[PDB]
Amino acid sequence: FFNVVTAICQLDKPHDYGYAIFTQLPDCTEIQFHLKNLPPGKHGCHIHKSGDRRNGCTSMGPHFNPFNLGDLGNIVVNNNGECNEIICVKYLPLTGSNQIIGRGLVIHEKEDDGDRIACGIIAYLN
Amino acid sequence: YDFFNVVTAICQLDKPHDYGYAIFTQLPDCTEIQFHLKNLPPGKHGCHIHKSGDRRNGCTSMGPHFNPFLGNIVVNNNGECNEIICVKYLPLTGSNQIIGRGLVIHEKEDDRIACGIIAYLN
Repeated sequence: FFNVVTAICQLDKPHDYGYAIFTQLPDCTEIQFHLKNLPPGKHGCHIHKSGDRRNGCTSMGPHFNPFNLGDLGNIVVNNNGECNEIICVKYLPLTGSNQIIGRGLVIHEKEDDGDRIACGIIAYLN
Repeated sequence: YDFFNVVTAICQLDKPHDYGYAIFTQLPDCTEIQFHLKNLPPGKHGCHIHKSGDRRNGCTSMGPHFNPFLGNIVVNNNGECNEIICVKYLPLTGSNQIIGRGLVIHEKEDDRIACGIIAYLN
């Protein structure tokens, strides 16, 4: 595969919870999590509309759902507070008119069947 | 007059400490940049877009100057910068967009004393 777009999100609010790598593959947007210091268990993982974090994770606004699918589903954090799982999401563009680069990745307290316990801006890796 | 479908970006310059933020507004003839910086050394400071949004190693991780193919800001004696500039070619969207990339404040006019990721205000 040439010539891949890669993004990084440091989940560093409200504290250092590590980071995630997004890789725009042709069938798939691959997400490699490298989270740490989190509560163990399932946590809802969502793209949020705004990259603004002036009020912490609250400023990142609502779920990003441009077409009326920023829903990545649940991640699982291990008992040591880490998450190194990998998922691949169809139709999660990094570039172009509905891109998630420049927007927000938020880890939610509750699982998808609540409050925002970790968030970061999705940015170009290079 | 009346601009619709404006794209607006925010950059919080919050490493290595809180130095405020800047707002980018892409207008049809230029990109407006409204600075709201604080706690900085008075004097002129170089201001540049850098290619990477990575800040794992601080502002160093944001890499080299970005090729979209800003000049100096003045910090006052209060340590604040509230000026507005307009940059004729500075896209926030498209393949050469600066959203997702870095804004770095340099201590020398045209070490990185402040940086942030340029994001959708949206």
